[PDB]
Amino acid sequence: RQVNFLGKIN
Amino acid sequence: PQITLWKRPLVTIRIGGQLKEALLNTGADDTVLEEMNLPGKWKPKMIGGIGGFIKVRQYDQIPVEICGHKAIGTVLVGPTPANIIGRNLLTQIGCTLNF
Amino acid sequence: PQITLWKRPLVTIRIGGQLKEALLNTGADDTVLEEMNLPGKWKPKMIGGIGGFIKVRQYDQIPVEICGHKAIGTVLVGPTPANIIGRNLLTQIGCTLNF
Repeated sequence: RQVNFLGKIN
Repeated sequence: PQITLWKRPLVTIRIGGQLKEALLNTGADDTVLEEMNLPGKWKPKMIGGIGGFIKVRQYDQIPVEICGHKAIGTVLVGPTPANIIGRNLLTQIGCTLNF
Repeated sequence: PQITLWKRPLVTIRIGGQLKEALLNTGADDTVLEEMNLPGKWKPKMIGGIGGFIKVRQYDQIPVEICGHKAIGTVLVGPTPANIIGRNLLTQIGCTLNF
C-alpha cells in the first residue's frame, strides 16, 4: 500500500 | 498521549492558521505537506523516498501545532502522497518510539 | 527499549537467518526489505511512497525478530533505498508513539 519513507533534504 | 499502530497514526495539526490531518512518520527525516500556501520565502528543494525523489518548496522556521504540542521548524511542501510529520518536528514535541 | 528520534530509528533485526539494520517506520503500512534472495513462493505487489511506486515480492508468514522481540508476518522485498519495518510488524512487538 503506502510506505512513506523520507530521506534527507537534497 | 500514547498512540498504537493498528491504524495509521494520523493527528490534527494547526499550520498557517489552518487545520490539517498529518501522519506521525518516524521513517521521514523531514516534514512534507501536500500543496498549499505558506507565508514567507521558500527555496526549491528535493527529497527522496521509496519511489525516488520529488521537488518541494522549503519553508523554514514555520510554527506547527501537532496534536496539541508546539513545534517551529522546516516544512516542505510538494506532491507527497500524504501530509507527513517527520523527525525534525517529532523530536521537538518529545516524540519517541517505545516497546 | 525507548528510541528517540534525533537520528533515524535503526535497529537490528533477524530475518531469513541474516542480521540487518532496519528503520522503524510508523509511516509505512508494510515491511519492505532491500533485495534479498529469500526462498519460498511469493506474489507480485506494488507499493508506493514519495517519488512513486516500486515493484516488490510479497512473502507471507516470514519470521522477523526486531531488536530481540519476535514477530512473524508479511515481508516485501524489492529495490527500496532502505530496510523498512512497517506497522504490520510494529504492532506485533507492541511498539507505540509517545509524547
